[PDB]
This record gives sequence, C-alpha cells and structure tokens, in this order.
Amino acid sequence: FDEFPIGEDRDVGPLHVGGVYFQPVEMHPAPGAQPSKEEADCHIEADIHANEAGKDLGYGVGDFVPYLRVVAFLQKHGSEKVQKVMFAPMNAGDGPHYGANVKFEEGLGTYKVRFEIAAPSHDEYSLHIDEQTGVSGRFWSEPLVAEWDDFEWKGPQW
Amino acid sequence: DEFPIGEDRDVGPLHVGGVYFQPVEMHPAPGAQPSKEEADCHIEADIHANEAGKDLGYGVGDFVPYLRVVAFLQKHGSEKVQKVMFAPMNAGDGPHYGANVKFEEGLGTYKVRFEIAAPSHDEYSLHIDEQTGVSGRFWSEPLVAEWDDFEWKGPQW
Ligand SMILES: [Cl-]
Ligand SMILES: [Cl-]
Ligand SMILES: [Cl-]
Ligand SMILES: [Cl-]
Repeated sequence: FDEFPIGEDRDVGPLHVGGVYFQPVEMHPAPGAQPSKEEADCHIEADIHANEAGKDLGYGVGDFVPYLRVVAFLQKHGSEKVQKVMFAPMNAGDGPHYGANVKFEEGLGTYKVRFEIAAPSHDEYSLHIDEQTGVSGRFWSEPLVAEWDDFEWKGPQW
Repeated sequence: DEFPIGEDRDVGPLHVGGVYFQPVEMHPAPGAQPSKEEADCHIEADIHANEAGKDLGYGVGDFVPYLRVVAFLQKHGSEKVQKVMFAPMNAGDGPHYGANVKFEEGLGTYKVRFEIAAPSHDEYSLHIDEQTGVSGRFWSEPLVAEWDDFEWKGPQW
C-alpha cells in the first residue's frame, strides 16, 4: 500500500523515527476515540526502531521498540489550536507501528506535526541491571520529540 | 551460561523457547518476583514469530510484544502447582518475557507449562482493511508450550 512521507526521518536519543501518512484504515479492535475509516482524513504512523544508541538499552539495532507511549500534536500554521492525538500500537501488512486514524481539524494547509515519545510506564517494562546479564543504558525520563514544522496537508492522495 | 528447560516448541504463530540461568536484578522489580538474592534462578520465555507468523503481520524471527505469559510449575509426585507471572524486559541480549523464580517445592523433576495469551483487547490492534491489513486474527484461548520432565537440581553457576 502507498505511504506518503510526513517529513525527513529523525534520530532522537536511542530511536530512529519516521512519520508517514496514508488512507484511513479499519482497525480491530478499533481504538475507541479514533475516527472511523469513513470519518478520518488519513492514518498517521510513527515508525520507531532502535538506532545504535539503543544497543545500550538491550534492543537489537533496527528492531521495533514496543511499549512506548506516543502522542502526536498537530497545529495549523497561524493557529493557536493544538490537536492532541494518542497513537496506539498495531500491526499492518508491513509490521508493527504506532499510529492513528485522524482528522486535520483546521482543514487543508501547513501544520506543525510533533510526536512526543515516552518510555514505557513504570509497571509495563523492566531492564536487567545486574553486571552479568544486564544493560548499562536506561530509559529516558523526558519524552523524546520528533517534529516537522511544515507538513502540508493538501487532502487525500487516494 | 544458559540452560534449556526443554526443546523449543512451535505453537500457532509462535516459536517458543524456555531457558533458565542465574537470578538477575531488574529495574523496576516486577510484581511479586523474588530479588536476585532471594531467587533460585531466572526463567525466560523466548517468543518469536514463526512462518504463521506473517498472517498477523509479524516478520519471521521478530520478538512478539504485548503478550501475557504465565508459567505453571508442578513437581512430579506433588499435587501443588506454583504460578509464575512473566514480565516483559530487556537483558543485554534483547527482549524477553522473564521472571526470577524460587521453586516452592525445591529440588526435583517438574512439569513446566507456559500459557501465552494474546494482547488484551485495549492493548493492541490489527489493520483489517483490504488495502493495508492482515488476514490473521489473534488467538482467543492461551497457547500452551509444555515440558514434562524439567530437572531442577539447584544452581548450575
Ligand atoms: Cl505543537
Ligand atoms: Cl510512569
Ligand atoms: Cl522541545
Ligand atoms: Cl502444571
């Protein structure tokens, strides 16, 4: 299926982050707050894999990084309104990603698109820290940010 | 030094391995697992997608996250069963479902059963549209990987 870029891929902390968008999808179970395939404008996806700095956390470099909490903020140029979109983990035909069906609430135009990526919640993931089997890295405390200041929403490309 | 619980199993879309080795220190320390000092060992359930596998959108060999894994231990000659809830974590060699464990009934031969449940309803999704989506669906009842003659003789380290 056709994917369109949001902007240039970013390397932030131990993460390589890509952003793409494409036609709205039908998800099962549907994230309850996300617009249906009919009501959405598009599906946005954050593709997140460990980079070389991720090795210190125990991830294989290039592997998908699960259990993260990803939120996107969309803000049309010249507007003070900011849309907050919670992404959810899911599999598509091409593997796991974090994503959401969305609506660009202020219509066609240029938007600032920001992904804020939080490490796993305290009780959802652990690291081995003993010298023998452990890792020397640790999860980031402040969310990591990947952003594009001039994304053009020019309507469906499908 | 890692030791197998038994031979790897292929159950549905999962390639499941079980190994044990010395206790580890985890941060945060999960649920009610014993500390590195209190534990007998660390047991890991290594779960990766097999060819069947691709039907859910995974790539062969990929770690399968968001699963809920529990182990049941029963010493031969005993009616008692100990439940071990595994937690997701990274070690220096990558992601695993693991747990520090203290064998309540001590030394002996055990029946070891891993029950693997698909992600919770609100924890994961599949694209199901024709265009972007997948044909497979998660399993309802937990998948089982079992070894009947696991020998616990004490630390091998
Ligand atoms: Cl913003
Ligand atoms: Cl937290
Ligand atoms: Cl910032
Ligand atoms: Cl049992």
